[PDB]
Amino acid sequence: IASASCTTXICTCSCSS
Repeated sequence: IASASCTTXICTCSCSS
């Protein structure tokens, strides 16, 4: 349901580093 960079259906994924 949350994180950064890491799913395919809700909306987060990745984005830096």
